Amino acid sequence: SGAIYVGNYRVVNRHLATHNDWANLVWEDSSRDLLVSSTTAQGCDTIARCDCQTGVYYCSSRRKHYPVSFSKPSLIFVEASEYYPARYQSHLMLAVGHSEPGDCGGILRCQHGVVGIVSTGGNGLVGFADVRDLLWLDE
Ligand SMILES: NC(=O)[C@H]1CCCN(C(=O)Cc2cccnc2N)C1
Ligand SMILES: [Zn+2]
Repeated sequence: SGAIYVGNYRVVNRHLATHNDWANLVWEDSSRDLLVSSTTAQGCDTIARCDCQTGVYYCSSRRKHYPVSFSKPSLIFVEASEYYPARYQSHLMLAVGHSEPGDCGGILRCQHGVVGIVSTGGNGLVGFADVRDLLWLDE
């Protein structure tokens, strides 16, 4: 679990969005596993606007943060799950690191701010849904 709170927006994994997220929907994209909902309270997370390929993510299944080198956002095949059929997930970045299904939503950050959230994993890999191209989150 986990979310990004920026301005009047909450960014979550689309497969973990709640009834309240869907009732306050702003934008969603199944191909990216992202959903953004509106909030009444002001969020103060900062979104990175950069091309960093190193950062630190929070891993809930270890209660720890890990440093990672990750690939640029790209179209990556993701095997079928209870939430989606087998498909290409877009804007996904992979890195070597520990992840379990419940780790989805953990934030990846670089020195500029939030980069994205955990969305995929298994086999000593961890995948992050990029949010740096969503310029409207702060303007
Ligand atoms: N974005 C998606 O389609 C995901 C939806 C939930 C299931 N998916 C995983 O990759 C889970 C996973 C397995 C093993 C280790 N870590 C994990 N995060 C795919
Ligand atoms: Zn950066």
